[PDB]
Amino acid sequence: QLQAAESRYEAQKRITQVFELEILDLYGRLEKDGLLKKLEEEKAEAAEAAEER
Amino acid sequence: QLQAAESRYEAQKRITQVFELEILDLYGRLEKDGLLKKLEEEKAEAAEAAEERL
Amino acid sequence: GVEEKKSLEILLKDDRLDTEKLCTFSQRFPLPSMYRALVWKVLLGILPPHHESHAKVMMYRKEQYLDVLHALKVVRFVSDATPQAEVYLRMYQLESGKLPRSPSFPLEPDDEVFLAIAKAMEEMVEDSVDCYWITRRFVNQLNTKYRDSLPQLPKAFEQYLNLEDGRLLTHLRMCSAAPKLPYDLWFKRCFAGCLPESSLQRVWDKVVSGSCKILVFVAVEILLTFKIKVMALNSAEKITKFLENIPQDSSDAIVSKAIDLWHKHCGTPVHS
Amino acid sequence: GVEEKKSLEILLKDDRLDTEKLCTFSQRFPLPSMYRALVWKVLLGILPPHHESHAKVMMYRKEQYLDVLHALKVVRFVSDATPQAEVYLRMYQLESGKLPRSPSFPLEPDDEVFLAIAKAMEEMVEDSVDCYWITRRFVNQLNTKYRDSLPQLPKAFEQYLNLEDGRLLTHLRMCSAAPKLPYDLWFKRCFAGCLPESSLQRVWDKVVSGSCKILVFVAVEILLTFKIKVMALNSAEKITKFLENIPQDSSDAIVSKAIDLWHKHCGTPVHS
Repeated sequence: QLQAAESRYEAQKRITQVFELEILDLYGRLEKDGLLKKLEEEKAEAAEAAEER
Repeated sequence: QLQAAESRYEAQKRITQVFELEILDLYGRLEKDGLLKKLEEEKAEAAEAAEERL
Repeated sequence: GVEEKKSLEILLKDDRLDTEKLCTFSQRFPLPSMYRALVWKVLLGILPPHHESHAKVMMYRKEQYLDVLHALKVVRFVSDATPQAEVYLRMYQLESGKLPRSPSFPLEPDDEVFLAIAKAMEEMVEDSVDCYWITRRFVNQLNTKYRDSLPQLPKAFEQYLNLEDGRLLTHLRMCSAAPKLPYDLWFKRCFAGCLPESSLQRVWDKVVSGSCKILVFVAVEILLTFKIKVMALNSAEKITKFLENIPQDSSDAIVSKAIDLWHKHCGTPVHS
Repeated sequence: GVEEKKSLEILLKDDRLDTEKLCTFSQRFPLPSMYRALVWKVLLGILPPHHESHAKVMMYRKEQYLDVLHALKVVRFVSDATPQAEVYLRMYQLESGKLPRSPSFPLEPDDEVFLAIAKAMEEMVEDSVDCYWITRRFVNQLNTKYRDSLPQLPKAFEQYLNLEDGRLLTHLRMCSAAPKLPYDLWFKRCFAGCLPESSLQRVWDKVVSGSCKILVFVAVEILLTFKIKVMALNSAEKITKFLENIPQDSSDAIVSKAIDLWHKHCGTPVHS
């Protein structure tokens, strides 16, 4: 029971390492074409500045 | 101490919810330009196998 | 076997379950259908012996199963197109570090063993979570508890085939079929994909409760049962094909005979 | 300090630490620099009172901090370019589900309160982990323990300015400056951004040990200290600008007087 839950937490960290790799992988793939549009998603959000404002 | 560790675990599930959303978002973004080239890259990982079967 | 059943019920009623008593009962007689999954779970330590803790622990296991399932879906490793056994394979691989670069990367020889056992478990165990858990534990036992014994079993097979029918062993040797026998099917997959699960489960009753020698006696027994048809086969080629693909309808008998053989050669203890 | 420090050392050597003893000491006296972070930690319940468990508990906290930090890096919300306080804001927001769409989306009014307290903590506490943890807890106190009192503070301010100098309060009223006073500066940011950290921390010793009224008295004291300069101001405009940007080098005095005032009006006990 200690072991049963500790088991799950282990799985939880396991889960996040998998997700991490995927994320680093997907960044890489999107890197093939400039993530610049990410730099547009950013400014535009900062542009969302005035919006809110 | 129980509370201190439980605290971490809850942060751990936090972390993953954040990761999850990123993943779903990056898929969407890469979806604008077909990720089928990705699948293509795969179709290759069953071609290096055949050779990888040597 | 009612009274096999009543005798089991009397053990299951203990507030703390006797693991050792549940073991020897399983070694001695077959488990009744309605209590098989429960006993296997206790024996593979998926439920603690302490009867009260069952619901508390089953929760953790269900929640972990769901979390892991979801994560596999979030990444592309499983979908609803995915068959249950591949789902358990990836869950195991995830929870153990060993998850491939992608879901397409080809299946390493040990993965195919997992798949084989998992497909068999599916027919023995209805609940999807119990099933995962038992497959995970069952396979883990082959890799740990039996890690050293399993490579010794091909020798045992020759030792025991010989005492039971020398001539057949000779015939196997003469055809130089002895090194081409499907040992992994017998002692890696423990007969998964070879015996119909309705009978295979009575073999696994024994494997689960601590004996892997029983596997040798199923092999010896498969050979005795098809003595006549095998002695007729000349190529080693023909022999291996046949042992890979054996007629199904004799299996009920093969397994019972096998169990007898194993008792004869090895024995086992008494039970109320 | 001595005979004031010695008294504190005597309570630190209790095998289980007394929260309530440590509280009343902090309310009475200023904490010596070397014991501040330790006392704040115990009082904010970052370290349990049980002295042995500190090492074990700090370990969890370190690992939480590292886990969360990494995640933020993975997801591009923080980089090494990112200033400590922005890093803590994100860590906070992550652990609270309140993480924006992206790091460029501009900062909500409450986030700038956090940033303010964080930047102040960075000057009071060297250790990067202690500091996040204390900031997190401190802030969390404002949102929980103090949520009912904090909006009643502008009224206490009027109550106590009046008792201390009625004429001044009248003047504030005449310019209709009373609604326009920087209350969130005093009562949301607790003087972060207004008083130098070497003095602010003595105010915070009190806030940390359970009283938020001290904030009222720091405000009253700021006004009495600049009585003459304020009386000279015509616009409500001009009064707000001044209090937004008060001169720094009177602070040590302001704070000590403020602490006295608070004792005078509200009281606190002596010690072993």
